[PDB]
Amino acid sequence: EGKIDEAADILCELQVETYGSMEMSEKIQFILEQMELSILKGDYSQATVLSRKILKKTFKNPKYESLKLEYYNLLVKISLHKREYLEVAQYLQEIYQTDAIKSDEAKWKPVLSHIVYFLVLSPYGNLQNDLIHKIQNDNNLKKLESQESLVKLFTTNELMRWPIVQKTYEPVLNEDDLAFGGEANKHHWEDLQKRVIEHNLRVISEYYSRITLLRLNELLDLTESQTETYISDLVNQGIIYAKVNRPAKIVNFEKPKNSSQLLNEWSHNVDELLEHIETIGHLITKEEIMHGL
Amino acid sequence: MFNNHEIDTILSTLRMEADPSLHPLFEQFEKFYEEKLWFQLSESLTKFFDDAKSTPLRLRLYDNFVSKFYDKINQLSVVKYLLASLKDSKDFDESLKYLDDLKAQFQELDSKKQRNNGSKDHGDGILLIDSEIARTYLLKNDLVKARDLLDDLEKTLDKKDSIPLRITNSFYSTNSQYFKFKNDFNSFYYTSLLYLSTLEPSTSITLAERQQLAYDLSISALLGDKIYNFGELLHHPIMETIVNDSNYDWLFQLLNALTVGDFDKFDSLIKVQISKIPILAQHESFLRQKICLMTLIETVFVKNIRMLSFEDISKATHLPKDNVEHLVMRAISLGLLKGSIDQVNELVTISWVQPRIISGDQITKMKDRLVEWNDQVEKLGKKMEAR
Repeated sequence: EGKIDEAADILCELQVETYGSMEMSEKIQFILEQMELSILKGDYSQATVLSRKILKKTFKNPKYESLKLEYYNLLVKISLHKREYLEVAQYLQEIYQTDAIKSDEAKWKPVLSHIVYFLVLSPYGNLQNDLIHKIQNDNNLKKLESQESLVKLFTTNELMRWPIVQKTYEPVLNEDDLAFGGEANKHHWEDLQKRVIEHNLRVISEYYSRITLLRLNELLDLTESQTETYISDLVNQGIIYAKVNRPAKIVNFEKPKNSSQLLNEWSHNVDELLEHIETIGHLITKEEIMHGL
Repeated sequence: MFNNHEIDTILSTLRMEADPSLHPLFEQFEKFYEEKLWFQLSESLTKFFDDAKSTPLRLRLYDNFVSKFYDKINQLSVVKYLLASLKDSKDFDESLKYLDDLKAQFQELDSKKQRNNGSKDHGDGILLIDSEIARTYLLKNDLVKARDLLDDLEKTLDKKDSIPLRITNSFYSTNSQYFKFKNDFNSFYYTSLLYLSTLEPSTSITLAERQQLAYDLSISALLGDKIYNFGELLHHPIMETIVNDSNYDWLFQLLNALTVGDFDKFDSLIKVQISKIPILAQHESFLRQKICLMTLIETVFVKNIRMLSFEDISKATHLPKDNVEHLVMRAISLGLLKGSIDQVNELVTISWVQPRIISGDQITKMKDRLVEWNDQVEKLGKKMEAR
């Protein structure tokens, strides 16, 4: 009828009274109905409280694969208003185990794929590694092989990569409704873009000691105004630092800048000369004997 | 010719008296299969020179001679030959049928006597099934099925002492085949090198096997690299009496091609289609940087210092100004470098740390460097000594 508030009011009183008794299945069911109504109102915070309670409930229960899936469907929706890839990623990780023992590869492979791909939008690549390393995630599965190749591609990125990625894949770039609530096609573009832009700076710092800004604006393929901003936000967060020398249009990534490094680097250098002298000493002595022979 | 009946029968008699062991329908039957200049057996020690050299429909008869062979000779010979002979003979359907026959038992338990692996020695009963199920299954069927067979082949390698070596042979040949089966000429180049390395110094070889390995190495070495594209194949047997067949001219053609960097030369290196792969389409840039890097590394400063002109890297590699920018960009990613090239200052200032090619101009360079390292030390010493 459209009386959202009225249906919720009656559902809220019911579930609370029932709690702690009258079947584990029955109680979890009311909570799914409730979150569905809650999300439309704006009641994301009420939805988070409901989420804590159900999460304990699904754990208690043995034989609860249906219950866990149902919780997942509710959980992703609330994260869509907020924006955490960590919430969705973690509870799905606990669903991985349950999907190997109980279910077919038909249930398991769309979930695995969605989870990694969720992490691809996610702007920091440091989660991504963890999920990819996985023993049955590095062997076989077509989608598995597509994600791992992307994982190598980021390492090497010089950000002429992104349109290559954008065109080449279209499933595994727009695929939803298979272990997640979905997300706009247009939202996938937004996220992917930010993630690459950051990762180009991130590699660029290691590989090259200096780059000029004119070259860098061309590499990202981007306007200076934006580049200055993408860089500015990153350095400020302190995942990395870089420094700009504005009248030169040169970006320093810096280099060693302290005595403490240099003393230890020196004592290393000695340590390598020494080791060479002993390896050379025994090695040469050996050479000699077999000249003899 | 008489030589199969002659050699088998006399040696068969010599190493046990007669007792159901002579076999005149064996003697005639093998006689029928191979009386050319190749023979189907040559008994006992002779089984290390003649054993099946054509499709061996004598097989059911030989199962009753495996059931005599142990007391006509030894341990090793039985496990050594009869699995490989079907495989070389291209008797794939037949190989499977014999693996059902043998399965895992040929004298185990309180028969005692230490067990090795097949295709060299008397094996692991289980290890024959495991190794050859992978060898056969790969040829037949898909890559996803292959990854799964390799994981089992890996379990069996791990689960043993390394002592008979035969099992390790099984691992390299098995594993090499997956990289052939896909596209992975670089991964295959590493695996083929290992396969040859633990094949040659212990013998046990077969003209069929060394034909695959030398030709397979030649295709893989063009098809992918990481170290350098031909210096390593001059400390790296490509035709040093492994076999010279199948036009090993290509190796020498490659070094000339690598230096000039002509497209015409790339087609005339091997033959058109097999030069391209499609492997070489990604490959030419990687291969390209390899020739440039080595040539400069020896030449520019006798000491070896990490100073290069950007210009002289372009001039030497023979590529345009943007292109080299992209190629170097990939090259730092690949490592064996680090220390931090400044892409403004036009200073290729990356640290010295890579391996140096061959025993030739390594030695020239070492003498110069030695006189200098020594001289430096001697000055310090002298001054200290005096006061």
